[PDB]
Amino acid sequence: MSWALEMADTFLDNMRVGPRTYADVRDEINKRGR
Repeated sequence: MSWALEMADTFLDNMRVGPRTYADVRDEINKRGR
């Protein structure tokens, strides 16, 4: 149970103003590779 902590962690991890779309964030893993 806890206070939804396990979720709060993954939240601050991806707390980038929430998601917006997949075509965009996805194309980022193309020109921004390694």
